[PDB]
Amino acid sequence: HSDLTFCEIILMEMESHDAAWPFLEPVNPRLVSGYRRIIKNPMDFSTMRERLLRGGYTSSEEFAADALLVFDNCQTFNEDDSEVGKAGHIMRRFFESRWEEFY
Ligand SMILES: CCC(=O)c1c[nH]c(C(=O)OC)c1
Repeated sequence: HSDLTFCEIILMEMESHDAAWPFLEPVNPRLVSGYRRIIKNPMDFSTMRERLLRGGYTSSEEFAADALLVFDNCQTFNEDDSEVGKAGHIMRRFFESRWEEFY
């Protein structure tokens, strides 16, 4: 559980990141046309936060799966040169970097 301690570390670092603004809260399908249709399994940092505090992560691979899901959804719905897309690539590279330099 140096595992789940690190998950707390990297989640907090992601939550406080400059490019984290599109992923702090769940996407509002009422405000974003087509998101409900295109993204099957929505995921964000607050949802990951809620599950983490309540100990809902069996292990670190489950945590990583949700994090990558956030960035997979981002690249699926948003253009790479869009403001959200650009922020997503920064966050995705940040996660993979910090995650790997530990594991
Ligand atoms: C219309 C705004 C929009 O397309 C959008 C807002 N948030 C996202 C998103 O995918 O953030 C995760 C897309």
